[PDB]
Amino acid sequence: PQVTLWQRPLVTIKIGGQLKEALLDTGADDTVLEEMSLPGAWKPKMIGGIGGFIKVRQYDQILIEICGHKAIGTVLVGPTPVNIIGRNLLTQIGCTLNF
Amino acid sequence: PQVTLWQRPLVTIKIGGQLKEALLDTGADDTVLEEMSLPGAWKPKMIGGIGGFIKVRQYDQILIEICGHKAIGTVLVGPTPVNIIGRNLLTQIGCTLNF
Ligand SMILES: CC[C@H](NC(=O)C[C@H](O)[C@H](CC(C)C)NC(=O)[C@@H](NC(=O)[C@H](Cc1cccc2ccccc12)NC(C)=O)C(C)C)C(=O)N[C@@H](Cc1cccc2ccccc12)C(N)=O
Repeated sequence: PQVTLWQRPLVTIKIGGQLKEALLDTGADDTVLEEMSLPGAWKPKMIGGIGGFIKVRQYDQILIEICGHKAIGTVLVGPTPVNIIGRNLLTQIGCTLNF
Repeated sequence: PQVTLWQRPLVTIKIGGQLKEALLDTGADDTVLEEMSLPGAWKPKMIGGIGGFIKVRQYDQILIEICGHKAIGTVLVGPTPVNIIGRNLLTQIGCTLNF
């Protein structure tokens, strides 16, 4: 689909058997999700934002269904205020910016 | 144009006589630019990011040319690491997201 921007661009995602709502974010180089129940071996990382830098756990090869479309990649779990779908998975679902 | 997201979606903007480069950010409700001399008066505002908050100066009715398209709107100035075009200006240039 085509999404206009009068409202935040939120989509329903399925990850780890759980259902969440997440923001399509062209300004995020990576994907970061609120703290959640995920299996496996993860590793520290820190990513910067507007209000400062935050501490996160990187999980690789994580399957995500975004707007019921499949993608496999790296997901970061941490204290973000919102679930964010970043460019690393937007390219995989073939998403483009158009004006 | 059609912007794919393999690299950051950067664009040339003209604001207050000066040329800068800014990020098209569907994850930002508002447009926040780096400190710069902006002709005028302003009301205070604070926005939230990934690292927490920030204190910024809000200017209204500022003309901006984004990739050659003109838009008039509210612009925030302050502590951001990158100039960001947020959804208040992305809807005025006709920008949509497609997948
Ligand atoms: C800027 C306004 C704000 N939006 C936002 O902050 C969301 C916006 O897409 C931001 C822009 C970024 C460019 C500042 N995207 C990101 O922060 C992403 N960072 C990167 O991609 C960085 C960039 C980055 C690159 C290089 C150096 C950096 C140094 C410091 C910081 C970032 C840096 N790379 C990394 C690896 O760390 C995260 C998702 C990985 C917004 O709309 N705020 C609202 C709503 C709101 C409230 C509270 C928390 C929010 C969290 C996210 C989105 C919206 C949020 C408001 N009214 O205050």
